[PDB]
Amino acid sequence: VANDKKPSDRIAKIAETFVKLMNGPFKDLDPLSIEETIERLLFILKVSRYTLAYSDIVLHAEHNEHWYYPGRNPTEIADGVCEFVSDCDAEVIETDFSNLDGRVSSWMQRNIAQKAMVQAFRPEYRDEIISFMDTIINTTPHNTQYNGCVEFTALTFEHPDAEPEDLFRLIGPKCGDDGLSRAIIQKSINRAAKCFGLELKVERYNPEIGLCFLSRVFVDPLATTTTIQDPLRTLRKLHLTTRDPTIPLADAACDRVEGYLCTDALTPLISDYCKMVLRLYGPTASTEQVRNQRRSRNKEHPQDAHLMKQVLIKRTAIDEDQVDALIGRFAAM
Repeated sequence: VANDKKPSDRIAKIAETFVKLMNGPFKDLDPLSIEETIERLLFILKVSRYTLAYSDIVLHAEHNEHWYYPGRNPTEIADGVCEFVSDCDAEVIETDFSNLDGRVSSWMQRNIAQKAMVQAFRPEYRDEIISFMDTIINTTPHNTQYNGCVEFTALTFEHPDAEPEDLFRLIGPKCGDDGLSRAIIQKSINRAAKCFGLELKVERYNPEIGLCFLSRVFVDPLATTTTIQDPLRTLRKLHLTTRDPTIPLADAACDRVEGYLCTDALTPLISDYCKMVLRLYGPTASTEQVRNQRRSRNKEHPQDAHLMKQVLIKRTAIDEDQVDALIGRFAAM
C-alpha cells in the first residue's frame, strides 16, 4: 500500500540533521567490484554491490555503532542487548513496525535513504545510485535507516534544545523492524510516527513476561544474558509446518528441530517437542546428506534453568502444574 504522506516543515530539519549525523566523517566512498560483491556474503546483485559497501563503510563505522546493531553476530547481538539493558537499568521500550517497506513514504525514501547513499558514495557514481534508488521506489539497509530516522525524530522531539550531535549520540540499538529506545518517550513516539505517517506499536518492558527483541526473549536481562526463541510467536504455530509440499514432512521437521537445538536447546516446552519430533519423524526421514544436497534445506546457560522456566511460564501464561502436565503429556506420546 503506497503512501505519499510528506512530513511537516519542522521535521525536515530534524531529518537533515539525522542524515548529516549518519554521514559522520565518511565523506567519500567507492563502489565495489562485481567479483568482490559476489564473494561478499540477477536483480539483487546490482543494488547489493553498492549497498553492502555503503553499510560496511558508514553503518559499521566508529561513530555509527551506537544504533546500527544490524550486521553483527548473535553473540554480539546478545552482548549489545545486555549492555544496553544494563545502561538503561531495565528501563527500555520495544518498537514493532507493520510492513515498513510497504508503508515508507516517497518523501522519506527520497530524503533519508537516497540522501545518505548519495552523500556516502563518490560523485562519479551518482547516476547509477540514483537510478537504482528510483528503481527501488517504483532491502535490509532501508529498514535500519528508517528506524534510525524515527529514533532521531523521537530524540529531537524529546529534547529540542540540545545539539543534534549530542542528541544522536544517545541512539540505542536498532535492527530493522526491531529496536530499543528509552521508555521516557513511550507516548511521544506515537505522535512522531503520525507526523511522518507511520504506524508504531510500543510495549512497556515487563520483567514478569520478559522482553521481546528480534523474536528473542531475555529471561532476566538484569543479571544473565540467557536468551531463547520468542514463545508467543512460535508456540501457537510450531505444530504446523509451512514447508513446500514437495519436501517430505520428516526432512522439514528434522531441519526445524535442528535449528531449534542450535538456538533453543535448553528452552522449556520446546525441547520436549523437538525431541519428540526427532524421535518420531527422525527414523522415518530421508538421508541427511540428501537433504544437505537439496535446495529446501535452508528454507526453514544451565545455571538459570529455573528462572528460564518461570520466564517461559510467565510468557505463555500457563500454570506450573499445567506446565508439568503438558510436559508429561508431550514426553509420553
